[PDB]
Amino acid sequence: AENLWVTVYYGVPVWKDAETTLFCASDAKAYETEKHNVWATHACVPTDPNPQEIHLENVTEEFNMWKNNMVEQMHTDIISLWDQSLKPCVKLTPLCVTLQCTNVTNNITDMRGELKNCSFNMTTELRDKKQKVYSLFYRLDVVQINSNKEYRLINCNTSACTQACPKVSFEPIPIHYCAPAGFAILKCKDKKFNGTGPCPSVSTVQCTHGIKPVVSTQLLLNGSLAEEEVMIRSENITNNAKNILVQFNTPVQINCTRPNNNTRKSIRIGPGQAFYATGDIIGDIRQAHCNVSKATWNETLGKVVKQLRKHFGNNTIIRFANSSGGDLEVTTHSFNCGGEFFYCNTSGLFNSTWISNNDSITLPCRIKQIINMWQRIGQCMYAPPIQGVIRCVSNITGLILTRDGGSTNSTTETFRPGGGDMRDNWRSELYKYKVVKIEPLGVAPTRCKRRV
Amino acid sequence: KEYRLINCNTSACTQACPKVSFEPIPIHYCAPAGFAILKCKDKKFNGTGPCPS
Amino acid sequence: DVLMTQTPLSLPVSLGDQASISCKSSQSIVYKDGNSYLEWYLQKVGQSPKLLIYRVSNRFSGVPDRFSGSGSGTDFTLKISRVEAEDLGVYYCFQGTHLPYTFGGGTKLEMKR
Amino acid sequence: AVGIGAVFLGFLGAAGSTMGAASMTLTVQARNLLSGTVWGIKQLQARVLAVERYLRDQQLLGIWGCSGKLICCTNVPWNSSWSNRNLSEIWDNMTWLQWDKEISNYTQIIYGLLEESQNQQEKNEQDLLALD
Amino acid sequence: AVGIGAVFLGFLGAAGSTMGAASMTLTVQARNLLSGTVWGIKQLQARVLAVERYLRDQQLLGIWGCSGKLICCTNVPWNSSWSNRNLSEIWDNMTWLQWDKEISNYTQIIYGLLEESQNQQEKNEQDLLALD
Amino acid sequence: QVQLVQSGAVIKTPGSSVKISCRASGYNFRDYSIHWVRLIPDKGFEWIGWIKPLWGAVSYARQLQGRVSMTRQLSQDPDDPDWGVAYMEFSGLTPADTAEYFCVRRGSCDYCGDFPWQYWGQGTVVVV
Amino acid sequence: EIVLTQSPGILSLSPGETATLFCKASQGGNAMTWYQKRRGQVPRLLIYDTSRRASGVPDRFVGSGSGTDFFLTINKLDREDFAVYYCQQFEFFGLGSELEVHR
Ligand SMILES: *[C@@H]1O[C@H](CO)[C@@H](O[C@@H]2O[C@H](CO)[C@@H](O[C@@H]3O[C@H](CO[C@H]4O[C@H](CO)[C@@H](O)[C@H](O[C@H]5O[C@H](CO)[C@@H](O)[C@H](O)[C@@H]5O[C@H]5O[C@H](CO)[C@@H](O)[C@H](O)[C@@H]5O)[C@@H]4O)[C@@H](O)[C@H](O[C@H]4O[C@H](CO)[C@@H](O)[C@H](O)[C@@H]4O[C@H]4O[C@H](CO)[C@@H](O)[C@H](O)[C@@H]4O)[C@@H]3O)[C@H](O)[C@H]2NC(C)=O)[C@H](O)[C@H]1NC(C)=O
Ligand SMILES: *[C@@H]1O[C@H](CO)[C@@H](O[C@@H]2O[C@H](CO)[C@@H](O[C@@H]3O[C@H](CO[C@H]4O[C@H](CO)[C@@H](O)[C@H](O)[C@@H]4O)[C@@H](O)[C@H](O[C@H]4O[C@H](CO)[C@@H](O)[C@H](O)[C@@H]4O[C@H]4O[C@H](CO)[C@@H](O)[C@H](O)[C@@H]4O)[C@@H]3O)[C@H](O)[C@H]2NC(C)=O)[C@H](O)[C@H]1NC(C)=O
Ligand SMILES: *[C@@H]1O[C@H](CO)[C@@H](O[C@@H]2O[C@H](CO)[C@@H](O[C@@H]3O[C@H](CO[C@H]4O[C@H](CO)[C@@H](O)[C@H](O)[C@@H]4O)[C@@H](O)[C@H](O[C@H]4O[C@H](CO)[C@@H](O)[C@H](O)[C@@H]4O)[C@@H]3O)[C@H](O)[C@H]2NC(C)=O)[C@H](O)[C@H]1NC(C)=O
Ligand SMILES: *[C@@H]1O[C@H](CO)[C@@H](O[C@@H]2O[C@H](CO)[C@@H](O[C@@H]3O[C@H](CO)[C@@H](O)[C@H](O[C@H]4O[C@H](CO)[C@@H](O)[C@H](O)[C@@H]4O)[C@@H]3O)[C@H](O)[C@H]2NC(C)=O)[C@H](O)[C@H]1NC(C)=O
Ligand SMILES: *[C@@H]1O[C@H](CO)[C@@H](O[C@@H]2O[C@H](CO)[C@@H](O[C@@H]3O[C@H](CO)[C@@H](O)[C@H](O)[C@@H]3O)[C@H](O)[C@H]2NC(C)=O)[C@H](O)[C@H]1NC(C)=O
Ligand SMILES: *[C@@H]1O[C@H](CO)[C@@H](O[C@@H]2O[C@H](CO)[C@@H](O[C@@H]3O[C@H](CO)[C@@H](O)[C@H](O)[C@@H]3O)[C@H](O)[C@H]2NC(C)=O)[C@H](O)[C@H]1NC(C)=O
Ligand SMILES: *[C@@H]1O[C@H](CO)[C@@H](O[C@@H]2O[C@H](CO)[C@@H](O[C@@H]3O[C@H](CO)[C@@H](O)[C@H](O)[C@@H]3O)[C@H](O)[C@H]2NC(C)=O)[C@H](O)[C@H]1NC(C)=O
Ligand SMILES: *[C@@H]1O[C@H](CO)[C@@H](O[C@@H]2O[C@H](CO)[C@@H](O[C@@H]3O[C@H](CO)[C@@H](O)[C@H](O)[C@@H]3O)[C@H](O)[C@H]2NC(C)=O)[C@H](O)[C@H]1NC(C)=O
Ligand SMILES: *[C@@H]1O[C@H](CO)[C@@H](O[C@@H]2O[C@H](CO)[C@@H](O[C@@H]3O[C@H](CO)[C@@H](O)[C@H](O)[C@@H]3O)[C@H](O)[C@H]2NC(C)=O)[C@H](O)[C@H]1NC(C)=O
Ligand SMILES: *[C@@H]1O[C@H](CO)[C@@H](O[C@@H]2O[C@H](CO)[C@@H](O)[C@H](O)[C@H]2NC(C)=O)[C@H](O)[C@H]1NC(C)=O
Ligand SMILES: *[C@@H]1O[C@H](CO)[C@@H](O[C@@H]2O[C@H](CO)[C@@H](O)[C@H](O)[C@H]2NC(C)=O)[C@H](O)[C@H]1NC(C)=O
Ligand SMILES: *[C@@H]1O[C@H](CO)[C@@H](O[C@@H]2O[C@H](CO)[C@@H](O)[C@H](O)[C@H]2NC(C)=O)[C@H](O)[C@H]1NC(C)=O
Ligand SMILES: *[C@@H]1O[C@H](CO)[C@@H](O[C@@H]2O[C@H](CO)[C@@H](O)[C@H](O)[C@H]2NC(C)=O)[C@H](O)[C@H]1NC(C)=O
Ligand SMILES: *[C@@H]1O[C@H](CO)[C@@H](O)[C@H](O)[C@H]1NC(C)=O
Ligand SMILES: *[C@@H]1O[C@H](CO)[C@@H](O)[C@H](O)[C@H]1NC(C)=O
Ligand SMILES: *[C@@H]1O[C@H](CO)[C@@H](O)[C@H](O)[C@H]1NC(C)=O
Ligand SMILES: *[C@@H]1O[C@H](CO)[C@@H](O)[C@H](O)[C@H]1NC(C)=O
Repeated sequence: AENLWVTVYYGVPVWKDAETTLFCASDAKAYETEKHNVWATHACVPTDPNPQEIHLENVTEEFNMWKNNMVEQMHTDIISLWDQSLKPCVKLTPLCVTLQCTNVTNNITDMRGELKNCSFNMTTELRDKKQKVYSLFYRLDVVQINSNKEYRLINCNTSACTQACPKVSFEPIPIHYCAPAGFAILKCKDKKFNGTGPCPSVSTVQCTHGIKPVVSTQLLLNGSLAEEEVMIRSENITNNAKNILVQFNTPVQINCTRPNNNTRKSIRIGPGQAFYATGDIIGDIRQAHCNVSKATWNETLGKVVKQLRKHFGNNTIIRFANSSGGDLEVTTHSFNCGGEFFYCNTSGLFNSTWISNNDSITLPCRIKQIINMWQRIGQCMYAPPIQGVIRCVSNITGLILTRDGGSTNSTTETFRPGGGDMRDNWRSELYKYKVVKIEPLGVAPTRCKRRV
Repeated sequence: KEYRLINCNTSACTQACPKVSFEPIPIHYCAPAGFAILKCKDKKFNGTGPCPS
Repeated sequence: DVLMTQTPLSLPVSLGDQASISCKSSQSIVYKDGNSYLEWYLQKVGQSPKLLIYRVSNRFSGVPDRFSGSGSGTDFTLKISRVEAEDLGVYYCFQGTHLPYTFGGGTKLEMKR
Repeated sequence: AVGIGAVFLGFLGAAGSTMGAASMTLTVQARNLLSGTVWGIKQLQARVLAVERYLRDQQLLGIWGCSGKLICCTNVPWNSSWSNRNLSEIWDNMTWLQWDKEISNYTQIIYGLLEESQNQQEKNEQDLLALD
Repeated sequence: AVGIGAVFLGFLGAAGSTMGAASMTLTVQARNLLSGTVWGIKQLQARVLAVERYLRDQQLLGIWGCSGKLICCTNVPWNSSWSNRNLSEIWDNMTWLQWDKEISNYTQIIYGLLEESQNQQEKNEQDLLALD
Repeated sequence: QVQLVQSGAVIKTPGSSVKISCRASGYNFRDYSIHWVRLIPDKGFEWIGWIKPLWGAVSYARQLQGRVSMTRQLSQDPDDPDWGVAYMEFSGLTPADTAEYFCVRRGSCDYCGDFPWQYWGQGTVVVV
Repeated sequence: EIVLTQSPGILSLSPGETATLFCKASQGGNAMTWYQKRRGQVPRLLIYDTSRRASGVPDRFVGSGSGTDFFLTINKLDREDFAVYYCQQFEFFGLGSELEVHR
């Protein structure tokens, strides 16, 4: 029996790394409130109501979230689907017209604009007639083209923009990723998983956990938080161009609002097309803001400073600065709240210093009605105003940082907020996953023959 | 007087090209693979219940 | 890991009142069966721990009907109808789906005076 | 409780267990390999890619001596330079992931030898039944 | 130089060679038969048509006596009016293209005879194992 | 190909401010970072700052903050979506800043990092 | 910070020979980038990630090394290749190795 005869085996558990498309699976509970309310309530399969992970044993798979392909497929799929949820809505070509604007009725102090009362001609249901109509636009949407002044919208120089139908909600619903046939999805479970390298306790799973898609720049919200302690993640920490993601342990709470009691008003641009304009401000003119608890925020910065001293030496001076500059929605804090896009100045959180040994922070917010997210060539959208005072409450899951330094050996390490690419917001929720391909045909020796 | 069309209050409407006829042509339903289509043949078939042929 | 906590931690309850303790699950506990595999444990001191009920609804044979349990996948609790002296002991919540199997903290029902 | 044995009858549970214990639960990876307007095209294309991969593997298994068998036996001997390890350590110690990365260079040679073996077996069977 | 023998192991190279020499390289036509937004629909439809054709041929081969065999043997005899040519000239002279256009009328008769043969073989096998 | 045209040489006074326009053409400008670097004669190289032109997030060296600002200009017409412009305005000039200023772009490879600099500018000579 | 010492400062050779330039770092575990700069022209990338040549670079520029010792070898010198060579890791540059004609 010194001879060994080769035997094949079909259905052997052994995988090799590969990349493929993944189909999304939204939960069927969103189907109970039907009729296109959020996206992918029609363009998405319902889930298995019985998810079943299968904890493996004595197994080591190398994970690397930075060279992952699933985050890139998600960044493509959200853009393509977000464009697919604007084509039935009304294009706002005819509203791009010369505006005659004045100040809103207010005790103007001679130091702020921030609202404009713009009258303009507009077509009617019939093609022949026309109507004078007034609206209220923000100052970040009108530009003085060169008596009362004479303005135009800012998108008119490059591209007309579809407004969003108010039957379509902007709020996230959890998106699962069920793997197709032939492939599988692994999952790290090590609580001290750095981000790159071996995770010595993996678990295969047929469909991923609840991923709610938020859109935010300075500090990501409602993001699955780590369990044992606050963690930081990077690719090369001694590199400057790569962001330094941070995931919290305790969710610090933020409250945001808009005190102006609006009045939504319908204008018929064309037959079958209606335009929604900010009609009147009853109540009082009060600026939008956000509040976090000062004590918990000082404690949470104490935790992240305790964590950052490991990678940099125990005797360094970690200090936090505000953003260096750039466009609007990378310096300020961008998010959506009830279907209306805020931009909140965050210099009031990011100023401190840290040496080796009740109230609440207010921070102002500015609002745009038109938005250009993902920075395409000729697509913006006009987010319509919403009736009444709105507010929304959110847990802060983590924040995105950025180190800087040129030379001259100083002990300080100034950190500033980041943003930039939208993909970093997804790399804080697809870090523990990896897609694999089954190769079920393996071959091995044993003692047997086949009988002729 | 001074009139307008009735659809102008809500929606403009595509007219039908006169190359497109409206008349019916018979539509058959061939079953796909794996399935089959049964057919009652009982002349006294009420609408609900067993058809024994 | 799917560690749990127990609210509250100790209830001295008189002989003949209703006691109710909850365990909250971080992740959902659903198997391919559909029944949420959670067990309720009692341990009289210096012994082996028993089983109070099964999943939420079924009951361990050799246990009286002074125990009931409720839950809807996410957060679970009990209701004890009548209190005895043998009902002294340490209680636990146990999971049966994911590895490693987690436990609750442990509650000690006491006497009132 | 579910039980730890439900891990081994589960999908891909034997991936860390030894080679002598994955052969009992080897059919679950075989069974869960097949079944499981732009989005319709993506999902349709992925599903037909999966069934083309399964059909390619069944055709490559059928031109050997085992068209419908999970376990098989052949008639070609192991060159000792392939893995030079005895029977007890490659069926009680090693895992399949480690075994796949120890013979990864020699696999096309094995497939060619199996094709030659089945070809000569077919012509020998035809020569045996030709005389009757 | 590549070599002229790489013609015969290539795809469809034996198409001009004799019938007695195409059976050795007969598996290449078997292997290259399967694997290989409007454009996505056209390419997807062509690929599923190819796998439906392959699966139809495998089902029509499986209801005979050879489910996973490239070469096969049956139990029905040749009516002499089918081709009336002896063994040496139809395995050393003729090509398969010429053979296909000499029995093109009689093929459905052959397929019906094979179906009857496998049906009676199944009932005879059931009668043989019924007595045990 | 990839081209990085700059502006010509310039003579400035101490206390003034200089603006240098690095025009980039040949690739998608909304993707890859732009870095700025300066050759001081008989002192070596020194990094200045980077800019990501998708939004314009910038970073600067520690010993140059409060002195340098960097902006960008994208291309908005869909007929030429590739070209783009970077702007560096360097203020607080001293006679120590008599140097040669370069704008660079990343390596184009998927294996190379961020700081390996493949494509370079022609060179702006700044004399204070 | 990171200090890069680059030596030899001045290397005097004749064409056809082999040049060796070594860059010492302070921290270890990173890559190293090698630039060529001729006199009065635009600088040029030679080596990125410590062993890979740039596009349009002949194979006679070989680089290796690990940890702190980083080596750049230029076998089979040319008349054109006499220039200044820099080692850049991240944003901390070297100072320069000048390659001079010997006679
Ligand atoms: C991070 O995560 C957090 C957590 O989710 C996010 O906070 C949420 O943000 C949501 C914004 O997208 C926000 O949702 C809005 O809530 C508005 C407030 O009204 C709701 O809440 C009250 C009190 O809580 C509740 O009483 C209402 O209804 C309850 O009862 C009915 C019964 O009929 C239920 O159907 C309903 O689900 C709800 O159930 C409650 O009780 C059951 C028990 O029976 C519990 O199981 C439930 O959990 C719940 O507690 C309200 O639902 C509300 O005004 C908003 O609704 C408007 O907008 C949506 C579009 O988004 C539209 O579909 C609606 O129809 C409605 O529009 C119409 O009305 C407008 C006003 O008249 C009008 O202008 C429009 O034109 C339409 O006519 C919306 O539901 C949610 O409340 C908060 N969560 C909390 C706790 O506050 C946070 O946003 C995340 N962060 C980021 C950055 O996204
Ligand atoms: C954004 O900017 C737009 C303009 O671009 C602005 O719209 C204009 O607002 C003003 C108010 O600030 C409006 O002016 C008032 O209009 C009402 C309504 O007019 C109707 O009634 C008259 C009666 O003759 C009819 O002829 C006409 O056709 C309309 O049907 C008038 O009632 C107002 O008159 C009152 O105010 C005068 C101010 O001097 C008084 O002198 C006068 O006596 C009236 O007072 C009486 O009525 C009051 C209301 O009941 C009552 O409070 C008093 O005690 C008293 O009894 C005035 O003319 C103007 O019409 C609007 N223009 C349009 C086109 O709508 C928006 O308001 C502005 N919005 C913001 C947020 O800035
Ligand atoms: C996230 O966390 C992971 C860990 O899960 C980090 O990955 C590893 O990190 C360690 C240190 O943090 C790195 O280890 C270092 O490797 C050097 C290279 O030697 C190794 O490689 C050679 C072959 O190339 C082997 O022959 C050798 O045996 C080693 O395996 C070592 O030289 C380093 O030694 C250090 O310690 C000694 C004494 O303790 C000192 O004298 C040295 O000077 C030096 O300080 C060290 O062991 C390892 O390379 C990392 N691996 C990978 C794959 O990255 C990630 O870095 C971390 N990432 C983030 C973003 O946080
Ligand atoms: C409507 O808005 C107007 C906005 O101009 C507002 O008028 C201002 O009100 C304030 C407070 O009522 C007046 O008083 C100022 O505030 C304090 C009060 O102690 C002083 O310190 C200020 O002195 C400074 O400013 C003066 C003028 O700029 C300087 O001369 C002086 O040296 C100080 O620098 C000042 O007294 C303020 O004067 C008026 N402004 C004017 C132009 O009258 C008005 O109150 C608002 N009304 C309502 C009903 O909301
Ligand atoms: C980060 O913090 C710094 C200061 O801590 C901010 O710098 C400040 O920027 C504003 C303008 O952006 C300066 O305001 C001044 O406004 C008046 C009136 O318009 C104008 O005349 C001045 O020329 C100037 O623009 C302010 O002086 C300046 N502060 C300092 C100390 O320089 C910076 O804006 C913060 N970053 C972000 C993103 O908010
Ligand atoms: C970032 O945080 C620092 C705290 O470290 C903030 O400094 C604070 O600034 C305010 C005014 O801007 C100071 O209030 C007043 O200052 C005067 C001195 O001009 C003082 O005499 C008064 O008694 C009053 O306190 C405050 O004192 C100061 N904090 C400290 C500890 O001195 C800074 O404003 C923050 N940055 C931003 C953009 O908010
Ligand atoms: C953000 O994260 C925090 C965690 O710090 C969440 O707070 C906790 O959420 C759970 C469930 O969402 C709450 O449990 C509730 O208990 C009551 C008890 O009667 C029960 O009626 C509910 O059905 C639910 O089980 C828990 O109380 C709550 N903790 C606090 C302090 O509020 C929070 O929900 C997350 N989301 C937001 C928008 O804040
Ligand atoms: C499958 O066959 C290939 C082909 O021989 C094997 O690749 C060979 O792997 C060895 C490592 O065991 C290489 O040796 C190494 O060479 C580098 C060259 O600088 C040297 O620095 C190292 O110290 C080491 O000696 C060898 O070069 C390489 N062959 C070729 C042609 O590159 C491969 O290992 C085989 N697979 C298995 C699982 O054995
Ligand atoms: C398969 O069977 C068919 C059916 O018999 C064969 O077709 C027959 O072919 C012969 C030629 O060999 C035809 O004869 C010719 O008829 C025409 C009629 O005008 C005449 O002008 C010619 O001179 C010649 O005699 C015969 O008519 C035809 N049968 C029918 C019904 O049309 C076919 O040849 C068979 N296939 C093979 C490969 O033999
Ligand atoms: C509308 O608001 C603008 C901005 O305050 C006013 O324009 C100038 O405001 C400055 C104060 O910052 C004054 O010093 C100028 O005198 C204002 N210009 C004029 C022509 O008055 C403007 O007055 C406001 N009102 C209107 C009707 O435009
Ligand atoms: C589109 O219109 C905007 C708004 O006027 C232009 O942006 C301004 O351009 C001028 C001169 O180019 C600058 O001085 C302003 O600072 C710009 N303002 C803003 C807010 O960017 C823009 O140049 C126009 N683009 C095209 C292609 O016509
Ligand atoms: C954010 O808003 C919520 C809701 O208004 C606040 O939660 C309440 O806060 C009050 C005190 O302000 C307490 O009396 C209530 O018991 C809280 N209710 C709940 C359900 O938490 C929250 O405090 C606000 N956060 C901040 C930082 O102000
Ligand atoms: C669309 O236009 C039609 C035609 O005028 C409107 O229908 C009339 O509405 C008035 C008042 O609402 C009634 O008195 C008439 O009896 C209606 N006539 C008919 C034939 O229905 C209709 O209200 C308009 N709808 C909208 C949304 O503007
Ligand atoms: C927060 O509290 C710590 C503890 O004393 C202190 O060192 C730190 O300066 C405080 N920071 C702020 C912003 O209050
Ligand atoms: C840094 O300081 C912390 C203090 O908590 C200590 O635990 C750790 O070992 C120190 N590490 C080094 C490298 O000094
Ligand atoms: C041969 O097998 C025995 C166990 O049967 C094992 O102990 C021994 O190490 C093996 N020999 C080699 C050379 O691997
Ligand atoms: C029979 O076969 C022989 C060769 O074995 C051949 O020469 C002969 O022609 C054949 N007979 C007929 C009738 O074809």
